[PDB]
Parts: sequence; C-alpha cells; structure tokens
Amino acid sequence: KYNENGTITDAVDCALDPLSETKCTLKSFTVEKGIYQTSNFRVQPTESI
Amino acid sequence: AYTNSFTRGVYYPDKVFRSSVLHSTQDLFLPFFSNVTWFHAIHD
Amino acid sequence: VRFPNITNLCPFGEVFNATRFASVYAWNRKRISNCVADYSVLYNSASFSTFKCYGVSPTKLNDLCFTNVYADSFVIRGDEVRQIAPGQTGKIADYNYKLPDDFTGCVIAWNSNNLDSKGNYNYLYRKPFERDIYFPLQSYGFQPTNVGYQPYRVVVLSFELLHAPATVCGPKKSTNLVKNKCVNFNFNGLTGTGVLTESNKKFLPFQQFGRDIADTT
Amino acid sequence: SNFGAISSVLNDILSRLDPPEAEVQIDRLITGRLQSLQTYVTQQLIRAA
Amino acid sequence: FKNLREFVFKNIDGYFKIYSKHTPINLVRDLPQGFSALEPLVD
Ligand SMILES: *[C@@H]1O[C@H](CO)[C@@H](O)[C@H](O)[C@H]1NC(C)=O
Ligand SMILES: *[C@@H]1O[C@H](CO)[C@@H](O)[C@H](O)[C@H]1NC(C)=O
Ligand SMILES: *[C@@H]1O[C@H](CO)[C@@H](O)[C@H](O)[C@H]1NC(C)=O
Repeated sequence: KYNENGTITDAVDCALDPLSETKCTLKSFTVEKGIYQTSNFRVQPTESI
Repeated sequence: AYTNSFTRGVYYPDKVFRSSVLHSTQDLFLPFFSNVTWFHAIHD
Repeated sequence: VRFPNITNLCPFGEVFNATRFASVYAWNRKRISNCVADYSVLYNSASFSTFKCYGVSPTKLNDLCFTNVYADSFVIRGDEVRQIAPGQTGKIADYNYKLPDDFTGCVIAWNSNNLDSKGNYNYLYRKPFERDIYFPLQSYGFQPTNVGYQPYRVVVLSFELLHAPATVCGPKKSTNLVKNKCVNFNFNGLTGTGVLTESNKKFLPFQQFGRDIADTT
Repeated sequence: SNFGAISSVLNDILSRLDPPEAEVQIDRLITGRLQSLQTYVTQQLIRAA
Repeated sequence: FKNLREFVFKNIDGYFKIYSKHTPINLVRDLPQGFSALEPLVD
C-alpha cells in the first residue's frame, strides 16, 4: 500500500492466513462481509514413482 | 532465542515511483510473523 | 532530448584491444559505467567476424541507454561461437559459459589466429554468468595452421535496461526542456508524447521514473 | 500485460527493435489488446441487456 | 536501545542488493512492533 507521497505504509502477506489471501484476491486491505473464493486446495505428491 | 518478526522486512521492490495505489508484487520478502533468530551482545 | 551531461567516453578499447583475453573457464567481467557509449564504432568496424544482437537492434544502441553494461571477455574455439546465445545448449553453453535465455545484449567475436595462435596452450575450458573457478578440465593448443579450430576472442555485452538511473548513454546531444507545451520527449531512451509540467511528486532519491495503472509513464 | 511480448510498453519495443523484429513483438500486443477489448465489449453488451 | 537499523541482503544473478532503514527507537528488550519500508541503497 502506497500512500499519497509514494511511501509504502502497509502490506499484506498473501500466504499468511485465509484472511490475507482474501485481501490479496480482492486487491484491498478491507474485506466486505461475505464469502469469497480465493484459492484452490491441492494435495501434493510425497515421492516420485 | 527467537522473536516475532511481525510486519518487518518489507522493502521497495523496484525503483518506480507509485502513489495512492495497492500494488501486487512477488519478491523475496520476510514472511509476516515468521521466526527470526535473536542474538545477543552482552557479558555472539 | 534529455541525457546526463557527461563527456567521459566508455573504455571499449580496453576490452576489445586487450593484450590478453581470459580463458573461458575463468572469464572476465568488466563493468562499464559513468560514460558515453558510442556503439557505432563497434558496429561499423569490419574487424568483427560476427556482431549478433539478441536484446536490441545494434543501430538503436546509439539512442537507447543503460543502468550498467558488462563486458564478458574470453577465448573459445571458432566452432563454439554459435553456442554463446540464449536458448542454446552444448558442451560450452552448458558447462563453462551460460547466458540467460532472456539475455539482453550483443555477442561480438573475431578470430585471433594472427595473435593468440602460436601452440598456445594458455586457454583452458571446463547457472547464467557462473564462473566455475579423471578431470573436467581440458585445454586447447591453438596453432595458426588449424578456421573452426582457430581461437576466437569473444566479448559479450550484457545490457541492463531496467528503468532506473542510467549511467551508460549514447553519443546523442541533449536539447533544452520546454514546459507546459505538447512535446515529443526522450528521457534516457524513454520516449513518448505529452505535456511536461512542474510537479509535487516526491520521488525518493533512488527513483527515476513513475508509473500509472496502465504501466505508462 | 506482455501477452508474450518482450514488453507491455509499445514505445519500448519500437525504441529497441528494428521493424522486422518490432512487428513481431507488436503483433503479440495487438492480439492481446484487441482480445481484451472484445472481452470488454461483450461484457458491456450483456450487462447492457 | 535508541537506534534500529534494518537491512535486506539478497543475491540475484551475481548482484548483491542492499536495502536499509534507520529509525529512532525506545526499546531494549526486543524488536519494536510496527511497519516501515526499506529503500535500496547499494547494488
Ligand atoms: C507528505 O509529506 C508532507 C511533508 O512535506 C506531510 O505534511 C504529508 O502529511 C505527507 N503525506 C502523507 C500521505 O503522509
Ligand atoms: C516459532 O518458535 C516457537 C517457539 O518459540 C514455535 O512454537 C513456533 O511454532 C515457531 N513458528 C514458526 C513459524 O517457525
Ligand atoms: C581497436 O583498435 C583499432 C585500431 O587498430 C581501432 O580502429 C578500433 O576502433 C579499436 N577498438 C575499440 C573498441 O576501440
């Protein structure tokens, strides 16, 4: 978040938690009441065959 | 010893002036609320 | 047209006319900065066997300018000249001298059959811009009687065009700046049309350009 | 967006490449930007309905 | 402590990039909580 003087005054770490993921998805530091689709769950492989 | 990094570790990703804007960028940043090793210089 | 009012000339002669080139296993990387880079000399010169640009066209280099320019200087065998390019693979491209596949710049080479060849056994070969200082180490015996087996002196000019303060700019004179009128501007190689006015935008000392939502200046 | 081009900025393509190469990079931007307008207009027509 | 000096050191393709910020503090025990962005100084 850049303010009127071009100074970064805040920031969101998009992988910190589900709320931060929502804030990054909506490109805002404020999230309105509701349900948002923010990402996709995918099970990762453990080893190769 | 370890401490809480909180919201520290954010730097300007490039040399472009921007203002009144929310900008999304991917770079090597210190993850928020991560653990940073705490060293001492008393009596490291 | 605006460029820093610097009159120093860039030391290309110290790279291209060097007494000795380094080996490819231990290639040199010279920094070129704080100077005027006239690329017409290198381009127009007939002494080069090749002058191939992957980044920008060679005739645009006179207008365009860079934050830094680096000259990677070393000796290879003639048939291996083809391997010094983005997207290439092979025993040289993969083992001793790798370029980024997004490399911006020009690869310039000429033979040294009348200078380095004797036999000359001082040239040894073995990530992008890595210097890797039964062995993997092999060398050439360059002799004047060996075309594809003759030594070549290759200089790779790596150009950084990221929008930041420029230090290496071409032989182009600046003009006066006119405010509050529609003009065709060129700031350090960045062009466009618009009205230039005084502003209250507090750029930080490291910032050279500002941008809008559309990524325009 | 680059759309496969070396740069999203049209002037940066033109100031760096000769026409035989600049045209290729520009065609990539034209296709992407023309497609972008078509997407916009279609959405406006549906929304207008 | 009176002075907090934050730095970032990273290496990209052989370039050692340094960012930093100096700010006054009034805290001895640990890092102060808050937000401050670091500008680049050296490459
Ligand atoms: C910008 O800097 C001025 C001091 O020159 C200050 O008064 C103003 O509040 C600053 N603006 C913001 C958004 O912090
Ligand atoms: C940080 O360290 C604490 C122990 O002091 C531990 O419980 C916690 O899980 C660690 N967190 C991370 C993200 O490593
Ligand atoms: C190298 O020397 C020749 C004269 O033999 C000169 O014409 C050429 O421009 C010089 N090269 C550079 C890069 O200055």
